[PDB]
Amino acid sequence: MTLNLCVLTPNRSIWNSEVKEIILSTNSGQIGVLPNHAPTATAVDIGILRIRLNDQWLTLALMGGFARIGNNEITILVNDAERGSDIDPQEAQQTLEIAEANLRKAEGKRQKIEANLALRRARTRVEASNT
Amino acid sequence: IEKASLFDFNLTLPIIMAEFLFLMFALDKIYYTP
Amino acid sequence: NTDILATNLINLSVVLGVLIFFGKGVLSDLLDNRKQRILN
Amino acid sequence: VGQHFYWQIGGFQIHGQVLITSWVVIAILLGSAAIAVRSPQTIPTGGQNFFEYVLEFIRDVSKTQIGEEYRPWVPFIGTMFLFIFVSNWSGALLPWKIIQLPHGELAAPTNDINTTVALALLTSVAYFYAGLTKKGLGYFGKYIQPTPILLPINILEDFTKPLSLSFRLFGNILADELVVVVLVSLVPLVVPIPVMFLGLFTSGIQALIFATLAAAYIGESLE
Amino acid sequence: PLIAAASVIAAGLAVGLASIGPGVGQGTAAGQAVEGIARQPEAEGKIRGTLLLSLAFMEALTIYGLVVALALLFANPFV
Amino acid sequence: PLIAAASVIAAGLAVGLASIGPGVGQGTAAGQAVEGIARQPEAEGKIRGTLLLSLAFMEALTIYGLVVALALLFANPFV
Amino acid sequence: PLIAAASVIAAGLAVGLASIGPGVGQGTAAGQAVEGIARQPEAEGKIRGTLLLSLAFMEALTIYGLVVALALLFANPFV
Amino acid sequence: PLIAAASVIAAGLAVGLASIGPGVGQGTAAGQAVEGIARQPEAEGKIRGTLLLSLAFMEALTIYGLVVALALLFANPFV
Amino acid sequence: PLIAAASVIAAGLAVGLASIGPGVGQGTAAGQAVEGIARQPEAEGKIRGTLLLSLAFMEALTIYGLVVALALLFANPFV
Amino acid sequence: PLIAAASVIAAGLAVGLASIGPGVGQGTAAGQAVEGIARQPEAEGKIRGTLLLSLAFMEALTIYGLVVALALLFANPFV
Amino acid sequence: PLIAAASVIAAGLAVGLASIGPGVGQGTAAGQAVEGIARQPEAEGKIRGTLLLSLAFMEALTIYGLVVALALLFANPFV
Amino acid sequence: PLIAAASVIAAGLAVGLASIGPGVGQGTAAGQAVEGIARQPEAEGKIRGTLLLSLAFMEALTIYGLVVALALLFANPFV
Amino acid sequence: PLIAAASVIAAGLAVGLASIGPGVGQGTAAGQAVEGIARQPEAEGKIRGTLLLSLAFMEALTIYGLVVALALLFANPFV
Amino acid sequence: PLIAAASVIAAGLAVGLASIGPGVGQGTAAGQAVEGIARQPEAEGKIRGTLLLSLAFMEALTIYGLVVALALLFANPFV
Amino acid sequence: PLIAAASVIAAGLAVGLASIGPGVGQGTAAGQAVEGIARQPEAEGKIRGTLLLSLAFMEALTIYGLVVALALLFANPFV
Amino acid sequence: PLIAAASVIAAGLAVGLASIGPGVGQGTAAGQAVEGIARQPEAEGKIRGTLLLSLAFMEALTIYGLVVALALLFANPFV
Amino acid sequence: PLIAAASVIAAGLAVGLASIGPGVGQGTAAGQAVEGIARQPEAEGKIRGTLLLSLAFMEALTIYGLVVALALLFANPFV
Amino acid sequence: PLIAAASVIAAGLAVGLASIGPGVGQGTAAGQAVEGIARQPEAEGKIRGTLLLSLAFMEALTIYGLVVALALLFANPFV
Repeated sequence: MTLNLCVLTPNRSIWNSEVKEIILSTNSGQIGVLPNHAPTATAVDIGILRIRLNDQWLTLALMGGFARIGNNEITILVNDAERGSDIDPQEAQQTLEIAEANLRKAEGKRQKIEANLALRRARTRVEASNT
Repeated sequence: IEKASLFDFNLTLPIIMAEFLFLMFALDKIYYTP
Repeated sequence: NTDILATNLINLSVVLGVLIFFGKGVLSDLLDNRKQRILN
Repeated sequence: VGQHFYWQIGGFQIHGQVLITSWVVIAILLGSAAIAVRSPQTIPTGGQNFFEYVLEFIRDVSKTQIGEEYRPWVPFIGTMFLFIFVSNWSGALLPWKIIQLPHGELAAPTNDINTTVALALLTSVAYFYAGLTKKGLGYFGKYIQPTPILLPINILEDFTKPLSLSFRLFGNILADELVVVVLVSLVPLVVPIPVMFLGLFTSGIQALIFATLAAAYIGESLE
Repeated sequence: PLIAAASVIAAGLAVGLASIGPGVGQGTAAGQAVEGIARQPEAEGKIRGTLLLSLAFMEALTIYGLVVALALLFANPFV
Repeated sequence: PLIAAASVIAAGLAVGLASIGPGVGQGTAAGQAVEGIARQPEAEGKIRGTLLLSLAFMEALTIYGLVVALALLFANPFV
Repeated sequence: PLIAAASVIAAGLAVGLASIGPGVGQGTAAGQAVEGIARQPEAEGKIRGTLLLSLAFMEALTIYGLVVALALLFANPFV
Repeated sequence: PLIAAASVIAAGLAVGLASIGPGVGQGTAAGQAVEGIARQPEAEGKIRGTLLLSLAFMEALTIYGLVVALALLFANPFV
Repeated sequence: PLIAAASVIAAGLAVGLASIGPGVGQGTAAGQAVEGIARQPEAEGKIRGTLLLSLAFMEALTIYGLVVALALLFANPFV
Repeated sequence: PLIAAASVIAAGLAVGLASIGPGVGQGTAAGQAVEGIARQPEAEGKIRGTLLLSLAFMEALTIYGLVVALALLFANPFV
Repeated sequence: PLIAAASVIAAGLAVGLASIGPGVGQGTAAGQAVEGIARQPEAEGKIRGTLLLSLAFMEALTIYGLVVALALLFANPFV
Repeated sequence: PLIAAASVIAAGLAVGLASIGPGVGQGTAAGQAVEGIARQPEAEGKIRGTLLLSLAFMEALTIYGLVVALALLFANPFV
Repeated sequence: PLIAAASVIAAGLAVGLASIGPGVGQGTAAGQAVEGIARQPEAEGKIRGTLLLSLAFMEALTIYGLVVALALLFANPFV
Repeated sequence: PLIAAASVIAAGLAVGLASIGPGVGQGTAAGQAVEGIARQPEAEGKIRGTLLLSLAFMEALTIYGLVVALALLFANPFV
Repeated sequence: PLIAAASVIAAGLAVGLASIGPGVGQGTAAGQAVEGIARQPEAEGKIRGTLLLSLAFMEALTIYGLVVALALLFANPFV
Repeated sequence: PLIAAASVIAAGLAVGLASIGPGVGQGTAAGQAVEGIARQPEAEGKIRGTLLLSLAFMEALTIYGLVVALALLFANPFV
Repeated sequence: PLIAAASVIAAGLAVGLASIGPGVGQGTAAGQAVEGIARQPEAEGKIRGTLLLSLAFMEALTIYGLVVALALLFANPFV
Repeated sequence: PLIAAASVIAAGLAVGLASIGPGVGQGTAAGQAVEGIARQPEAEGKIRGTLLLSLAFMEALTIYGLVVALALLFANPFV
């Protein structure tokens, strides 16, 4: 009746229920999907995944990876992913503040690699707590 | 009778500015505020 | 004075008709959907 | 065929056709809108849905282009849409080649420059009114902020914003009516009606692109 | 004389030149509209309502060149 | 005289250049259309309803050039 | 004479020459508008709200050549 | 005289120019048709049924340049 | 005499030439502006505020040709 | 006189101009027709049946310039 | 005479020629500027500060053509 | 006289112009024929059979222009 | 006379032509500069210091043509 | 007289024009022949057999324009 | 006389033409330089040492057309 | 007389035009031959064997234009 | 007389025309040379040693046009 | 007379035209030759050996245009 979608982390598969509308961020920036979408292999950004099924629509933050799509099937391989409701809302924004100071104290390449990668992991974690 | 001679800046610019501002105030009182 | 001739208004006819009918269609589709939304 | 006019004398010469054509638009705007505001209802009845969906559309192109303070400028942009939307739809749909004035045609109020450069000045005052009310009277958006040597670029941008917005609206309505004028001389009306439907399509859009861009200069002046 | 010979050449330049912009335009627009249908068929009606939306604008560019070419031949004020 | 010689040169340029814009245009619009059928062949009828409808707009750009070029020869008001 | 013969040629070029930019532009702007609807079909009203606003700026470029081309034929100050 | 001399030049420009748009147009339509058969050979009849119709529209753009170029020489009304 | 004939040709050139650069530009500038909307629809108003501000510069390039083409006709100091 | 000299120059342009549209078209169509065989050598007989017909439509565009230019020389009704 | 007739054609060319350069340039520059917003809207204040400054360099190219073009009509030292 | 001088310029144009369309066509046809061999060298005989057949069509486009160009010099019915 | 007529047409080509080359160039330079800010906004002052210096070289190419066009009019040694 | 002067101009146009297509064509055929060798150097004997056999066709397109260019000078039947 | 009228046109064609090659050339050089800085910003002293040196060479191509164009006017040996 | 002046112009067009096709061809072949060296430096002896052989074919397209252009000057049969 | 008038025009075409090929050339040469530095900055002396030797060749193309254009002005043997 | 005035224009057309083909050629050769050093600097002598040899083939195209252009001026057999 539609496309089915699976979002699978390196130990746990999160989604396996049929939905009609997703809109994934990517390294380009934004891609909308409806069924009968031509098979395409993209890379996915460390950001939110807004999903619209029948009545209610919700966002599951994912921490970047690979999204290929086929004959009405979207497998998304992402190295960490959390649902946007199952993150508690303010508590991510405390952890965002733990990252925002940690880039101010970032020095050298490896602390500017690690903070800025984890900041964007954390800054796109709070944006699911509000969405 | 005469030829075309458009690009006329006659007094129809103040006439149509007047009739447009009349339309904006009357249409305000009937449609927008109500 | 009125200038009666069947080389202008006839065409206006067809397209006005078409326009009117389909406008009716779409307005029913888009005004009744807004009415059901406000009633919802 | 005919691009001329007859003038009416009140000490100066003014176009007879423009005033007359415009009046019908004024009577069809106030005459049809004020028949639905006589007895409103909580749940909108038949006929009030269309005038509400227009008003909810004007709030869209005001709020997106201006911002949080769209709500004073709604009756201005609501006029600059509807006075230009109905003026173009009167030209294609109202049969006015049956009526014969002894000197000129009657198609649209916007066929002369006198309407279109007036509407380009009524929207030019509006972003100088919004530009001099909210910001300071001393210095406003023409002040040379990024670089001091951008002065002749920004002085000339003052002239091009009413002028390009006028000849856009002036030309495409004068073009659309002339295609109706020319093709009738060649063939009866059964052939030019797809071309008129291509024209009536862009006749309402150039009104929409007016009021969208007219609000877009308001939000630039408020910044 | 010279006027009817000059008006008739610009009737061919008005129409011929006008057609050139649209052919290139309605190739890239209608080409990436059918490729878009293949990628997402479910969105056929969202594409046809945006294609014939925009093919009507590029058909309107050539129809300016047609009617001016008809104004030089038929509704010609000069001859 | 010179009118019949200038009306017949522009009859070539009317359709001489009419073909140029659309031909290039009907190539890339039909080119990505057949790539579209070869990608997802279940969406063929969603493509031929869009391809044949969009090749009709570009055929109309050239039939405008043919109407003028046949107007200069047959229904010529100057000769 | 020569004035009406020169005014009637440039009215064919102003219209024809001006139309080339819009035809070429209104296809690339309409090409990547339908290609964007194929990606995320939810954003169609977000795209048609910009596409009609984009194609009318390019409808304004052709029409400036047609404001001139009707001023050369009909509101001609020289003949 | 001049009338047959100006007619015969534009019988060469009408036909010659007409070939240019389609010659390039029928290439990129056939090019991404045969490339598409390499990707999905099982969808050939959907491709030939589309290409033989797509090449038929672009054949029509140049045959308009022959209808004039036969009319300038053989059914020439001016001579 | 010749000056009215020379000025009326250049008004077809000033507008015609000017229309070409922008038509090509406003298609590529707005075409990638609509593609940017379909990538990130949450930034539509961020795009339109940059697009319509930058389309006003390309519209200013064409309108400088309309300033000249009307100054060659109406405010002409030479005839 | 002038009739033969104008008929013999247009026999050059018609044959000469015609080669350009097809020359580029029969290249990019047949160029991907060979690359398509290297991708799927099992589908050669599907490709040559599609290529040789599509080249024949592009061979027919040049043959129209030949039939005209041979009619300008041999079966010339003007001289 | 011929002095004012040559100066009135050249004014047309200068404004006309200038637009083609910056017209294509301000479409590629503003085109990738808005596509750059969709990658990262956080630097929109960094994009618009560089875009509006760089368009003023391309706007200065055409306005150099207009300082000459107004000096052929208005401040013309040869007439 | 003038007829032999007009025939002898057109001989040059027919051959000169004819070389241009195919030259670029046989480049892309042979260019992707050799790149196809590097992709899968065991498909050589399918490639050389498809290259040399399709190059025979593009060699026919120039030899049509040469048959006309030799007929202007040698088998000229007008001199 | 002829000297004043030729010195004024070349003033239209000196700057009309000069605007064409730089304008295209400053679009590719600014277009990938503002895309570069989107790629890494942390080097905006590194981008703007290179862009505004490199746009100054392309602006100096048109200012060379503006020197000549303002040499043919005002400080003309031939009149 | 005139015939020897018109024949000697077209010998520079027959050859000059003819060489343009092949020079462009033999570049892209050879460039993707050497890009193919770097992809798989074991197939040089399949590439040099395919390149030189297909460069011989594009060599023949200029030698056709040289046959005419030598026929106008040396074996000229008109003088 | 005729010498100074012909010299002054080439003074506009020299720098008018000279501006076109370098401006386009300079733009790409600075275009991939600044996008190169956005890839690796610590290489800016290496990039600006290569850009500002190579921009002097494309500047030197234009100053060759400017030294000639000033020599046609000021240090002109023929007048 | 005129024959010496007509032969000497075609000596420049024959050589000038001939250089253009090859330059664009000897650049795309050489650039992808040196890029092929950087991909796999072991096959320089196979790349230089294919490049210098194919640069000799594109050199042969220009030396055809130098045979004719010197034959118009040195072994000119008409003067 | 006519000789010094025709010599002084071609010095504008020589130097002016000559600059166009190299300007585009040095831009795409130094364009990828700087992007080469942005990938591997340790090879700057290998890149600057290769670029500046190859920019001297494209300097040598344009300096050939200057040598002829100075030979038409200064070492002009015909006057 | 006419001979020395027509020889001197072709001395500017020979060099102007000749420079253009190679300029794009030596740019795309040196463009990808320095991209090639960035991928593998250990093949610098393999790249600079092939580049400086292949840039000498493109030096030979425009030096043939200067062999003719100096022969028209200095060793001119016609005056």
